[PDB]
Amino acid sequence: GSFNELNAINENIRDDLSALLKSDFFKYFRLDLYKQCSFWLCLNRACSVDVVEDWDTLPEYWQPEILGSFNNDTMKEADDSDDECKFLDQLCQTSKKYCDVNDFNGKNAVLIDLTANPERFTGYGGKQAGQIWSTIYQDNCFTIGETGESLAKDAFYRLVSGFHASIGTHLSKEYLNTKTGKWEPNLDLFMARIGNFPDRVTNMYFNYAVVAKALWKIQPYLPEFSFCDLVNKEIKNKMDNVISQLDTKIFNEDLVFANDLSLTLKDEFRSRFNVTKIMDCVQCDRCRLWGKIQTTGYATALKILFEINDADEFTKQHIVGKLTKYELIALLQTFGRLSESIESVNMFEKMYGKRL
Ligand SMILES: Cc1cc2nc3c(=O)[nH]c(=O)nc-3n(C[C@H](O)[C@@H](O)[C@@H](O)COP(=O)(O)OP(=O)(O)OC[C@H]3O[C@@H](n4cnc5c(N)ncnc54)[C@H](O)[C@@H]3O)c2cc1C
Ligand SMILES: *[C@H]1CC(=O)N(CC)C1=O
Repeated sequence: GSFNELNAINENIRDDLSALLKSDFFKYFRLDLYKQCSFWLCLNRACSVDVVEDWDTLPEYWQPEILGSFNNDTMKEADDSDDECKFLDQLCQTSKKYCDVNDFNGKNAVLIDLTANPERFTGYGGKQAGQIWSTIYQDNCFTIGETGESLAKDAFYRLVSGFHASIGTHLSKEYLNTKTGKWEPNLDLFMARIGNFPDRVTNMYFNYAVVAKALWKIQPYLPEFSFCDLVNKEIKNKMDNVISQLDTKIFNEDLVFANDLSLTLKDEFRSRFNVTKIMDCVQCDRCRLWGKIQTTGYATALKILFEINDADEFTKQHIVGKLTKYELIALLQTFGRLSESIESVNMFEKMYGKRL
């Protein structure tokens, strides 16, 4: 139903949002090169690759190991500057008067160029990918009795499903032609993973709205976090420009059941998203990267929607101001993946059409 509204909203914003995301302020993400998979899991390529291609047939430089690796030359040393670790509060000086101070405990953290490391088909899959998605869905268990118990599990599942579908949609749009050696849409794959499962398409639009509602809820309390940055002076404005075009009646609906969830159920829900931790179990480097960015994006969104819910102007202003640049980056980059996933659906529907 409301599908059309989000599509309208998304088309009016696709360009501005893509430009914003390529800015120096949003183009980099802090990622710990060392990973601690503490939840364990199949490790051999024999069970980590997708059957979609007959790999033994393709050239070496087209194997999942290369398709999913970073573009070496695309990651500067991090924590050499604590900019990403600072609060929006403290990016610019509001009046004449942090990676350690704010908890970024990364062994060997680095800044990866997301513009040079887009999410796309990598060939990752098999039992491993299956074991991971499986564990996330199976970790949808809250404290029984608690008010809004059911609702909490429905939202958790839906968010994960939309995240899952968004990736599937993505690897489908940006698929590799093992003959032309060109990246191009793969309608058949889209149809097999997302196309023929309405609920999965719905969940992406669910995630799209959840994240868009968060950006819209913080807009009024955003600190003037960029006027001082000589390079990124306009970023804050350019973000307001996007967020402002996001207003929709859909935001009236309590998407994450904030007004129906126990105050402890809300923390459990926040704790489940942990989902960000399993991401370190993802052996495909680019998948880990974007997985981590999106899970952090959702966890950020949940925090915003849950906390700002109880309101209190002083508090609201604090909640958004004490949000870290790292979180805002994750949040807006997650919105960027959703925006593109929604666009890709419309493309595939029109592609599925010309097929006749
Ligand atoms: C966090 C993470 C990030 C990843 N990132 C990338 C990436 O950038 N690029 C790339 O090539 N691959 C990526 N993958 C791999 C991808 O998600 C694969 O598992 C896939 O292409 C191989 O798909 P599959 O058919 O074996 O199953 P999937 O399609 O993962 O199958 C899992 C199962 O869950 C169900 N399922 C599928 N979609 C949904 C849904 N939306 N909601 C509820 N259930 C669903 C299916 O019925 C099936 O039983 C990632 C994996 C993980 C765990
Ligand atoms: C979480 C709670 C529970 O009992 N299960 C089944 C093993 C879960 O997935």
